[PDB]
Amino acid sequence: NQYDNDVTVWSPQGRIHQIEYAMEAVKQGSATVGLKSKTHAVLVALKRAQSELAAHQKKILHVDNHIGISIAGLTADARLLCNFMRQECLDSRFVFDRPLPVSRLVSLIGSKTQIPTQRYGRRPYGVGLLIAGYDDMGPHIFQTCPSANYFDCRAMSIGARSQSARTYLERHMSEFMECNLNELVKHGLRALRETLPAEQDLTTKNVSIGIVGKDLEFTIYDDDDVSPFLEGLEERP
Amino acid sequence: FSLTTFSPSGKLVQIEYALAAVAGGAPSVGIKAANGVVLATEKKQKSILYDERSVHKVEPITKHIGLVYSGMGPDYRVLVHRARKLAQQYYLVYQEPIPTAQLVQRVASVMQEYTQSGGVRPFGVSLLICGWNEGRPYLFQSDPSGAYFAWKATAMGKNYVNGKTFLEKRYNEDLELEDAIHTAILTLKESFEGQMTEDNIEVGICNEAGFRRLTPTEVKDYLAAI
Amino acid sequence: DRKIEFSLPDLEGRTHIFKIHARSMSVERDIRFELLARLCPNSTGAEIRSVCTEAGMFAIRARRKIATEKDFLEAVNKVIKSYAKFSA
Amino acid sequence: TLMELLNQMDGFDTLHRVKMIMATNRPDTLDPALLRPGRLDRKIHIDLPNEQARLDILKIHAGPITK
Amino acid sequence: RYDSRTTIFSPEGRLYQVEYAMEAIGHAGTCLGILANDGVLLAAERRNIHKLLDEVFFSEKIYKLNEDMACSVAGITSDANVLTNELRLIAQRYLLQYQEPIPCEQLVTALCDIKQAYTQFGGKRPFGVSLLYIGWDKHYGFQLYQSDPSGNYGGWKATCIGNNSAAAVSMLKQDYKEGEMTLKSALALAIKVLNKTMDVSKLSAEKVEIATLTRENGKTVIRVLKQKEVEQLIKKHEEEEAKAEREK
Amino acid sequence: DRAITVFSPDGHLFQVEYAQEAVKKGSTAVGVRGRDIVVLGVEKKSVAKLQDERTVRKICALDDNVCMAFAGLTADARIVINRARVECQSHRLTVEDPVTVEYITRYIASLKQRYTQSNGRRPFGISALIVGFDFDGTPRLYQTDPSGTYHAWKANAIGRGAKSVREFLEKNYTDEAIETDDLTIKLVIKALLEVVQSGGKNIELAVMRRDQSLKILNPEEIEKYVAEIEKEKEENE
Amino acid sequence: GFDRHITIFSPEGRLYQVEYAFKAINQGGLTSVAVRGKDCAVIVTQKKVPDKLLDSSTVTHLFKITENIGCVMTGMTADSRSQVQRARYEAANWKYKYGYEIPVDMLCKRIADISQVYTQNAEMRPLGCCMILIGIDEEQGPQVYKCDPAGYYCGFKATAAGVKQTESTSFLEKKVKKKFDWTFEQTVETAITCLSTVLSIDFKPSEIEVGVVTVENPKFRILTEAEIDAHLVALAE
Amino acid sequence: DRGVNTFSPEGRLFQVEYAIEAIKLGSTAIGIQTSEGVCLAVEKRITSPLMEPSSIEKIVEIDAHIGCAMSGLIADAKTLIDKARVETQNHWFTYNETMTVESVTQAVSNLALQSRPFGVALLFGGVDEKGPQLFHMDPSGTFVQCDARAIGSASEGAQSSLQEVYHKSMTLKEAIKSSLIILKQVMEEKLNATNIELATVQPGQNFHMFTKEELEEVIKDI
Amino acid sequence: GTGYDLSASTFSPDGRVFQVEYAMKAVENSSTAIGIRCKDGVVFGVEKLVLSKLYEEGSNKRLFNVDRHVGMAVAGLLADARSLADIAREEASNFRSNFGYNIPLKHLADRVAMYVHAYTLYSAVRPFGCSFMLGSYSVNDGAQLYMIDPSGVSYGYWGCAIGKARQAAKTEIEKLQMKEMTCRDIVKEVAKIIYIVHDEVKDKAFELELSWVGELTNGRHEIVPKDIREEAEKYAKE
Repeated sequence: NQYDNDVTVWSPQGRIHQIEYAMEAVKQGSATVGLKSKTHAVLVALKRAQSELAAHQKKILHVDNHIGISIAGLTADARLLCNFMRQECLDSRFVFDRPLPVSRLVSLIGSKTQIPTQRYGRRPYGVGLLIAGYDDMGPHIFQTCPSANYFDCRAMSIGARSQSARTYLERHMSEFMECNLNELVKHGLRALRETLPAEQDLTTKNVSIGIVGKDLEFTIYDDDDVSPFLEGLEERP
Repeated sequence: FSLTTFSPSGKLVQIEYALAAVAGGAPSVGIKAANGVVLATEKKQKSILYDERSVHKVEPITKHIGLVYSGMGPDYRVLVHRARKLAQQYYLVYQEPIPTAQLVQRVASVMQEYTQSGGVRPFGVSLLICGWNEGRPYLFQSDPSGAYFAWKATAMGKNYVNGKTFLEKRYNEDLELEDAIHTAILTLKESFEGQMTEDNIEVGICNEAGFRRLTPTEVKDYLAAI
Repeated sequence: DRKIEFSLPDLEGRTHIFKIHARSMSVERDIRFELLARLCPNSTGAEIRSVCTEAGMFAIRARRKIATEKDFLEAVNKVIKSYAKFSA
Repeated sequence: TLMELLNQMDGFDTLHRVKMIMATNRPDTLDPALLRPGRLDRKIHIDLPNEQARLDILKIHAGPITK
Repeated sequence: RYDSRTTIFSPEGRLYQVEYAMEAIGHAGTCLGILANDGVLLAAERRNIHKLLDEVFFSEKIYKLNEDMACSVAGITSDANVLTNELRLIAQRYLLQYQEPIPCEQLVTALCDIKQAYTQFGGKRPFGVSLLYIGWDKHYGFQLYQSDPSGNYGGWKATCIGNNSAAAVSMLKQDYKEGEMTLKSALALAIKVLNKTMDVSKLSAEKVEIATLTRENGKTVIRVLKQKEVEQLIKKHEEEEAKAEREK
Repeated sequence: DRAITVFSPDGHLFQVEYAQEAVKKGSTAVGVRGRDIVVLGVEKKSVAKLQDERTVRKICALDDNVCMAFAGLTADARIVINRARVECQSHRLTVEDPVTVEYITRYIASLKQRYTQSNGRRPFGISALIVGFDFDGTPRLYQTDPSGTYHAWKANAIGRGAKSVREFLEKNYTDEAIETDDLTIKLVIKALLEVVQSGGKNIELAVMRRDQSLKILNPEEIEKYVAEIEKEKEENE
Repeated sequence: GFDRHITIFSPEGRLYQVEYAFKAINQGGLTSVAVRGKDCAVIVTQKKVPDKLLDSSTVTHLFKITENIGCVMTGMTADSRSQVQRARYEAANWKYKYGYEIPVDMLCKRIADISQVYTQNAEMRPLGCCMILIGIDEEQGPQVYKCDPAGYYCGFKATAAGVKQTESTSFLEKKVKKKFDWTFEQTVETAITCLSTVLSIDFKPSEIEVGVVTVENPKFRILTEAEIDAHLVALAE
Repeated sequence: DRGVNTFSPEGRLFQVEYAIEAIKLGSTAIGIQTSEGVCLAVEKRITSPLMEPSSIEKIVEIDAHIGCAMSGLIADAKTLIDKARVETQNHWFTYNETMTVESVTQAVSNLALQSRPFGVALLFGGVDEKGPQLFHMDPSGTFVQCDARAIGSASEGAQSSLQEVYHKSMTLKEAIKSSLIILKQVMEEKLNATNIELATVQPGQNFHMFTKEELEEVIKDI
Repeated sequence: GTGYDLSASTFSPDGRVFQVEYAMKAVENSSTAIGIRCKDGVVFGVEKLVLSKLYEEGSNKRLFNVDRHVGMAVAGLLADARSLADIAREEASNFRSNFGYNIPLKHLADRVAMYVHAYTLYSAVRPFGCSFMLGSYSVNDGAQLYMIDPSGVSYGYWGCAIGKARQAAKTEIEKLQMKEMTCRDIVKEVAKIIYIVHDEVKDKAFELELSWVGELTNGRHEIVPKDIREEAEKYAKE
């Protein structure tokens, strides 16, 4: 279709096509949800396993004591973004000894990823990011798409079949501010469980949790750390 | 790629197209006489709105090196600016050789930034250069890709073929005095469509005394009695 | 309406295809054809028919028309031709 | 394209019984270069009908109606 | 999509761009080098001989590139000029570094290395020019080398590089005799082969440019044979031709 | 389709494949071990009456204990020789112990791999083979394919006729026929002599006797060894 | 192909990219006239202002390049502004490097050289804006020049540029062929009647913006509404 | 399409989908991570007897406590292995301790795609404070912890067989024989000691060659 | 186009830049905005489509603050819009650092416009997919408001609109009588105009981001207090 070949070129109908394809990179990835609260931010990621022998890969990456991210999409240029965000947060720590507020971090990421969308020979960073942070204004959840247009969210999910999780989060999002840590985590767990097909179900080995709160620095819970949250699942696959 | 490029199996297709463009249409004859060299050219401005004392086709690159050109005047400027800088750099390095004719061959050779480094798009102008600081005159041609040709008489216009035929038939010859400029004007006449006049025709002469672009007064004087 | 598809034989489908094809020829099912069914992941029904044809061809190449107890030779020809199909 | 029909004006006007009426919507953007002499020239003003024209056209519309 | 040059292989595995350039070197230009004891000489064919030139450069094909050698191009003049400049620069850089004239083989290897680089890496055209070199050194004496645009030079002693190079080299093989070869008989052979490869018999001395390198008393002299000497050579050749033809 | 230094849809690297097939265009080259002497031959059949045979240079020295043989593009091979020689001298400069055959071959292979990497550089269409006595007595022989790799062989058999000559070598690569230096030489002959007519003097042998300099076999002695091989061929009716 | 797509010479021996770029100037719907006079040089362009929400204060196409040089642009406004900025930079840099103010011809020459560089090479593209710059030069009288997207800088006495530039040039040719010098009134009236005959709208004294440079009064007077109205009243009298 | 950077119209950029399917032309290699250690087995697949078997090596020790088995273009494997060695040595020199196999794999993955992408898959195995570990790194700079991995032309069949022959509480002695029988079933020829290489990982040993033509004690049982 | 609309460096046969002609289409497709120069200041306004209620309170706001007294209301491709806003912030900071005081709006618009034009001139880089108003006020220079299209140049605007429905907005803008109406009633009227423009007729619910600058704010371009402009939104609703 000619006009879809390159990122620089612009489609006659309007928006370019390579960027629109870049979002399909995050569409083609394991599901992840992330929700705010009055006081905590929680990420639930479906650790996609290659085979039963291999491990379920790593998701919910660690950035700083108060910020943790969840990737969904092209893993190659995702550890790169993780390095960039870690470096910026450490730079802020180094210059004025304060945790870099998430919104400033997300704006930095957006500006950093915007340039490859306009520079020839540079592919856009086709990685979906779910940043969970705790700045001074309570927990924050941000979604970063490869089109470099970030969003703030009360609760957002990205990945394969993530629309069902989105719908569940929307329908239950009214009761999100007033939820205990375990209640919110189980909300997220139900949302993620509603994504994968009915044959699949949540296991301690195929899920990861990222929790960041006012007094709780960012922590990545799993299997053993996860079981206490996985209890009371209310399983309706 | 970013040089003089596009050479297929036994060809230089881009250079050949550049020469097709340098076919041009400004006759710009040149004659190497015994006393000196004459570079004459046709300034046939569209309408009377344009001016003739504003822009020139003949440029003195230095004290006794004069230069005339062909199609693609915008490229020719840049080329003559580069040539002036090159002659000046040579004169600055080899200080005070009053270098014109022992420099005419050298500047024609340094006309390799001319084309051997084309600049993605090669230059589209072929230029004749005249010099007389050796006790002998020199007329050279540099073409959009080649090099110094060392002519005795030639033309680079739309009818350069019959212009050169006219030059050889009218016997460019070797005993011709400096006033072979009459023959140069005759050669132009052939490749000219109009009652040529002083502002219409621009001519420079480079004799052993130096180089000089003839003013409309002298050009009209020569055009009278033709 | 009613768009349906398959062409995705699993172990059970592949071994049932082996059974229906081995109904032909002079073969019997005392061969451990489940081993070859496992050996080829998603080898259609066309390739299973092809492997049965190759087994018969190997039998006639050996000039033995017997294929009911010709099971080790069955397995050998099927596995070598699976090798060839994957990389020849 | 209109200048094409403009230079057509030498289409034997003496010989040819052909005119051209330009029924534009609004004379606002009409290329004032096309209103010089030798151009379309004449323009007649037509607007929404006044009360008199309105009642007259109502009468002629009701003409075919006999009730 | 953007244009990319061709410095690549063939499905078979050939560098057909380089091969096409090397074959095009045969097209246009004509030079030949003959090596002989106490003198090695180059003959060149003056392609364009229009009467409106003045011949003030004193040399078009033959180029003096060093005190102890001289080359002759047969390619596109645009590349030939820069290649000769680089060759002289290389020779003079060696002279600066070692305070000794550069051996001809080392000079040719440097030049062919630069051409090999030009055909090797980057989106750069191969140098469509093939040139001969005649030289003298302390180690090997008179030497003759032929370099093609492929960068694969070769140490020759009687070769041609022009349009009818096949015919010229066949003539050289037929009438070449090593050892006995001397400067004068080398000149006779060179003019004879040039007359063969240039269809018009009785070649004018203007259409032929020849330069001989000789070893004087501890000093290399590279003399470009001027018009009178060339046409006297032509006259002697003509006498030989008439005698041989009539004696039958 | 696509024939540049990018991965093809089926894998492989087609430009590298073309370069590897290019060596065919070239000359045969054989060489053997033997713990007493390493000898390698090229065999050239094409020297017109007017060209000087000195500057063919099908086999050359690196560090007076290592010799390499051309197979493929002569210009690329010569450039590789020059660079390898420079690096050999550098490894003499640093690490004062002389160069090892494996080290210089590794350098050549790394250079070839570097040139195959990236689109800009043509992948050096020359397959080389390097032999020679190491510092610790053992004479070795490696063959480096143009792509990136080297392999320690007992017989190389690279170039035109490679398949047939390698089959001949592996058919009767007898160590009891290796034994003495003359036995090694006569084994390299009648093996390289098999390729093409090899009648008068096409064979171009080369010898590295332990700590001696690179010995280039003299033509009369080469005819002598051919006559000896003929004598062995005789009395075998 | 790509003869007509990139700035390369056509096989027929033409340059199609600049040939196209000249038509870009006609694109945009505007015209401009410049008349040199006995002592002054007056230029005028129409001011096409669609809807009055714009600021007629800043919609102009004429600018001061320096204290004595005034320019009128024709073509795409973005490129026009870029070239005006470049010309101002060149004027200031010239005044810095050499003490005396930059002559108008020299300024036009530098702008033309920049445009010629643009039509050279292939990474950039020519700017689609033709610039008519005028100014008083001592020992020269008024001076008018025109730099074009190609690099050909010339143009004198009467020169015009834009959509209907040919008709204006024809009328101005008639006027100049009529041998009578224009004083600081006839020049202005000539320019006004030229542009009016080109686009007969009788030129309400609000839709053109005229710039004037006299000799006794230097500087680029962007003549006000009252001045243009007075000239229009005097002309239509 | 064809551009190394342009994404596919559907979901995922191409030419890396091409680079990943280079282990297909690569040679088969298997690795088992047991509680005892890590067993790394490969096949040399010598093409001609004259080539020294010692020359062909798919398994190289990155350090005393990391071994790597490549499958694919040995040319690219050389560069990746060299970078792994350099990174391991740099980490040891900086922190005066043994760099974790996970950290080494992470560094190699970072260098994997930064130049056309590398077309080799790596099987790192080594001891650490978190017991013996094994990682499968892929041409597309993606790494995954694995307990029993196969890679190469016969990756699918080898991994499928390993999936059912492996159990969570095995030892080195059972791991080696399982890997060898799978290798014999996978390859074309037999598992002669001149054709099969083996690499052992032990908590209290550096990772050395497997007995060297004295490893027939683990193929005679096979 | 077909052949000539691939890189901005390729002119059209008629002499046009189809890359920019297509980049304008993205602005035409994206949601609209509006800005009116009140008598003593400039009032912005832009409807933002809440594509999903999952999003928090109005984020990725089409308004931005490029400098202390200057505000930027942008429409089109939002990511490149934000990058361009960062360019504008950097430009204002650099001007303040060099020449002191505050950057005049006409010069700021001219510099950012020249920067944009630099991005459409070449081939390797592509034109920006955004169009934005820059509004500012000061006592000395009154209130100024310049609109920059994805490739064109700044133009002085009494009132301007950009985005999905430019003409529909501009009709009622020109109906409104500016130049004598205070920024309060203008803040009411801009919301009125946005709500007159379609919000849910074919789309979702829209958020009303409104911006201020003027002597009532002594410069200091700030978002209007949304709590107290909810009643202005109500008046728009009626």
